[PDB]
Amino acid sequence: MVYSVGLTGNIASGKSTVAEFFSELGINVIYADKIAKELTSKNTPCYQDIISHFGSSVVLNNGELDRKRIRDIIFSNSNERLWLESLLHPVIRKKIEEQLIVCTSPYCLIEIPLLFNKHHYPYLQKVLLVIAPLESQLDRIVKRDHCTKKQALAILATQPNLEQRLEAADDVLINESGLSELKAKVNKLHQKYLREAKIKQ
Ligand SMILES: Nc1ncnc2c1ncn2[C@@H]1O[C@H](COP(=O)(O)OP(=O)(O)OP(=O)(O)O)[C@@H](O)[C@H]1O
Repeated sequence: MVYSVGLTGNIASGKSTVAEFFSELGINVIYADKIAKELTSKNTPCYQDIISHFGSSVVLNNGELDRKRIRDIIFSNSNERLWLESLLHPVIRKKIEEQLIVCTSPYCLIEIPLLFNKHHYPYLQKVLLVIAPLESQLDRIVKRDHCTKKQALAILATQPNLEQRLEAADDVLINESGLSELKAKVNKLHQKYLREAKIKQ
């Protein structure tokens, strides 16, 4: 079916902005992470399973999931990242496939996690990995987390090793100047995706 490009990024790399730029070019962007929040709404099955599995600590008083706490758990505990990915993957897949059927752009962009299981995303034509320099990440994390540079630096020391994902990506968008250069690179990628979608079946 539809020519699809998976969008990934390391933390504070700018990938959301990248998605916005593709969107502005008329490209339908599917956000796996938004789907995930949707499908873990109050009293969905996944919501119940997450809470029963992790227990009451991940339930805020207003009954929504403690998504921050669940991230902390999941980034520190790989077995749990996998449990969670495997719980949600079936329902996420289905919601993605629906959106792919009614996709109106020449290709689709699908924002997926940095360490995505290809086997859950076998349908991708390309993988785009966005990355930003350490400095940039640090400046970004500090504005967003309001932490020391040393904490940001600690936050990043924990970041997953990229070298395997780098090798896997078909394109790597190095987000290392300003928004303006970022846009220009997205246009070049866009033109690349149009050309390949045009000539590949
Ligand atoms: N190259 C850049 N120069 C200046 N500002 C930028 C640049 N890239 C992104 N920004 C700004 O950084 C902010 C962070 O947005 P961003 O797209 O980083 O989210 P993100 O990296 O996808 O978040 P996450 O940490 O969940 O991956 C935005 O205000 C954006 O405009």
